[PDB]
Amino acid sequence: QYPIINFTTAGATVQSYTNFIRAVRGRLTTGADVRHEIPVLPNRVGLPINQRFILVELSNHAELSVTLALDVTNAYVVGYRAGNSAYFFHPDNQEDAEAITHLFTDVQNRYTFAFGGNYDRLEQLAGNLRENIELGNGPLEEAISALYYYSTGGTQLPTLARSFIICIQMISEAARFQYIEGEMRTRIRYNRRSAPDPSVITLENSWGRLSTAIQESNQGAFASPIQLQRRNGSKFSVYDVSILIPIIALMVYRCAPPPS
Amino acid sequence: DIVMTQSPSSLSASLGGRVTITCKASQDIKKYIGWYQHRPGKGPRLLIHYTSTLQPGIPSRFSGGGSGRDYSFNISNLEPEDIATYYCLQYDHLWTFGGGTKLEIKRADAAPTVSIFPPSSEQLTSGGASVVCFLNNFYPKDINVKWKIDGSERQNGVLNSWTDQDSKDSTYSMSSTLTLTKDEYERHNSYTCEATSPIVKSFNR
Amino acid sequence: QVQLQQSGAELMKPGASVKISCKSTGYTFSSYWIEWIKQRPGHGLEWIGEIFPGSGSINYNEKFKGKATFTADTSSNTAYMQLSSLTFEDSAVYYCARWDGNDFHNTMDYWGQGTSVTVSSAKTTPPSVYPLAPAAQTNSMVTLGCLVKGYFPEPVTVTWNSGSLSSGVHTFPAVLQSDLYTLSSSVTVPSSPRETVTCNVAHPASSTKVDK
Amino acid sequence: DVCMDPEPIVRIVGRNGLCVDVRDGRFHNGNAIQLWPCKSNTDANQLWTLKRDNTIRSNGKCLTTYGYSPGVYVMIYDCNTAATDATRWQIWDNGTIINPRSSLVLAATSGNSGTTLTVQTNIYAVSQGWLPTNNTQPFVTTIVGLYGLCLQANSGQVWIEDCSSEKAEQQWALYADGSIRPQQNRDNCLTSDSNIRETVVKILSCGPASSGQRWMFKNDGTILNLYSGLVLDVRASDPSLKQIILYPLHGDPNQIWLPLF
Repeated sequence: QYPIINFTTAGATVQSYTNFIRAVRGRLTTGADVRHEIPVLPNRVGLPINQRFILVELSNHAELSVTLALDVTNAYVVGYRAGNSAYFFHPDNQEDAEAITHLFTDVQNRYTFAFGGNYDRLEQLAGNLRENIELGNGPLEEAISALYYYSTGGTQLPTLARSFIICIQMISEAARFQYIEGEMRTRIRYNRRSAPDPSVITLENSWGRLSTAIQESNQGAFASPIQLQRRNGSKFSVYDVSILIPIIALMVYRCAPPPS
Repeated sequence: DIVMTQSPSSLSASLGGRVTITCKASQDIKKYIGWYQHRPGKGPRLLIHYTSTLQPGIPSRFSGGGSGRDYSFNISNLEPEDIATYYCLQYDHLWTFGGGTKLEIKRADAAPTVSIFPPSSEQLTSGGASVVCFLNNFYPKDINVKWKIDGSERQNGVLNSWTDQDSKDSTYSMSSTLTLTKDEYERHNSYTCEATSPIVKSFNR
Repeated sequence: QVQLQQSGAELMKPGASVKISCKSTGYTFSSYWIEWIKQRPGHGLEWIGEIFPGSGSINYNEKFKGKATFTADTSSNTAYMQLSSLTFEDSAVYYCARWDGNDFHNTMDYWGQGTSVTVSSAKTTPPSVYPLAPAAQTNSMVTLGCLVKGYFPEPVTVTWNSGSLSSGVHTFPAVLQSDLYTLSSSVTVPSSPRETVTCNVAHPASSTKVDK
Repeated sequence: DVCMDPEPIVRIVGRNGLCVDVRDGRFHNGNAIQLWPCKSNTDANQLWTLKRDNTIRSNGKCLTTYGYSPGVYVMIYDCNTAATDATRWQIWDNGTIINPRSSLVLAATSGNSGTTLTVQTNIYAVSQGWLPTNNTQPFVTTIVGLYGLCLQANSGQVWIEDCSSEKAEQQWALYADGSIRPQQNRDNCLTSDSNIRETVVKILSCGPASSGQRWMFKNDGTILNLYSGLVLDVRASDPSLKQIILYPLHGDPNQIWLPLF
């Protein structure tokens, strides 16, 4: 029923991952809502549920397959399926709990965690911050095992939470920021696995504050600056969208354009 | 009583070339002729004495020659600093200066950079009003300046002043001033000076 | 190191007499001749005469035998030429030149800066100095100007910021309106200043230095 | 909902990293606007309020073009005294500030400090690029392109080499005028020529500040020369050629870049 984008970690090259993220974006937004040359995801208000979600299928080496569910409005993972079991994060409202009811109708059992999908809860469960959790082809291939084997009670919860941290950053956050897509692309080439730098972490914390500053901008100028970080984490202030255009690929809908 | 006929009266050559100045005497001065270089503002500068003996400190590109009543004076490998007025001076009997020869360096043609200035309010208090127009760093010297008030040409009350040729970039300069009374000044609006497509720089008030 | 400093520009009414000095500051004054050369704006160079200090020797042109008189002051190394009963045709620039007459192959050597002698019945009037304020001027650098109008006699020295910077400065020859002089001067400075620029006009004949 | 745009008090940086500045801090009708080094304090001659009526105001007065022809100068002026569309300005996403009536662009036709601003025909030159920010300094990054290797230049030629963060020959200062200048000598610019396909991009001085030295980082990952319409291209996807050419857009990996801050 829902659209599905497939990806494998087995022969994962630079081109195979680039085509994957570019295919995730093409199914996330129509591209008609473009503000300052940065596409915008559809608005949450008037979305039929037949266009509310997309499915991401992760299948690593050793036959293991898992299927994530992503919300079109914010490109975030809302849950996953493994064979006959389905798991979802605790929704932050009653309306979105109804949209979850329409995901994974084939499963035998529906499980809803007591924790949400935000990082502050996931990092506490995993016992590590994002700065101490490595990413790349390696960690993703291991995360697929932790999600799949969790149904049989074979993976620890900290391992599962960290695995959620891996999949969200390499799939969701890479579709939002082509800068993060390039970071993972740098890790797949040279086959290195690295934890994210302060540059990636601060961008993940700012996706909400960046989309508001860009959509609510006077011809691209910000009302109030946004503080970022570099590799060193020495921080710099952004006052205009011009430098963020090669950085942000998707934006959450905050408003409609004015008639102009 | 000896007469020195220096010819020509003026010259015009380019950098690197050589010029020749002829001095014709009324009688045999027996090679006792000198050659001087006079830049405006400076005092004349001795170049050669006794026909060909060059002055200590002068480049070798200057040279003289002649005997009896006919003498010549060369300047090879011309430079921009050679702009002056050259004279011959006999000293066989008393003294006699030549007519002179004003030298011009020929460079590439250049258009003037025009600038115009409204009359100062301090001048308006004195009852007068003079609008100034500059034409700086052009070539050749021949330029027509045309004043315009409300579009109509004005030819009376104009004073022109040409500078000597610059000894470095071989350019000239000009300042034309239009002198009008203050009441006649404020009876009209726009002011314009055109340089002869002409070059135009104007102010409005 | 051979300098002949001549006296400054002299203004004198028609019929009066003027004395032009010429100091030597580089050699033994009594051993060399002092020549006197007249230059009109359209007459080239005329020889007036020569005076030999240490002796009393004088040679006249015969053209100036009733006009010019040369004296000498070996106690001060200054030579003098006195032009008497000045006509309007005496208005010229006069030079003193050194002649080493030790052997007849030498000609006139070092010349002075010249002394401008103006013979007119006009009265000395100071110049009304005006600033030429220009903001709608590019060429990577701005050009200012100063106007020196209605003065007599010549000359007026125009400098900017008391001697700096003449990259730069274009001072134009004065024009005579019979008998009032006017001249203009402009300066080109980079676009960043204006940090302050004013011109200095100096009319020594009227003793007026206008800082505007 | 509906987006309400604000009126942020923001400086305007441009050619050679110089701020849009009211000359000598005088605010009478007619005084021109000049290039000037960016101050660190609160002098209103460099702080501009980006108003909602498409007017750029400092201390109350408005940024106003003297006319609608190239190249008359741009001056400070009263908003209610000047023509209501001689004070109108649009700020484009590619650093272009254009007057809608004249269709002319705010330009700095000279790189020296104190250069009077004018309006010129839009050629997307470095002299015509601007950026509303309070950032006095440009953004210093390495540029990573094909095969994860870094853009690098040694005095003359630019190419791509192994991304060793140590070199500082791979450090680039992204100036507010759209120019890409190496961190070593910030007087040199990433310069293109003739707007012809397969032209080797070189490293020349930012003296002319022409169209060809101005670049824009795009969303698809390309570095576009706005005037020519072509993008930076690693010739034949062969880094061993030491040639970065200017080629039309296709989106292949040789045209994809990323500024790793």
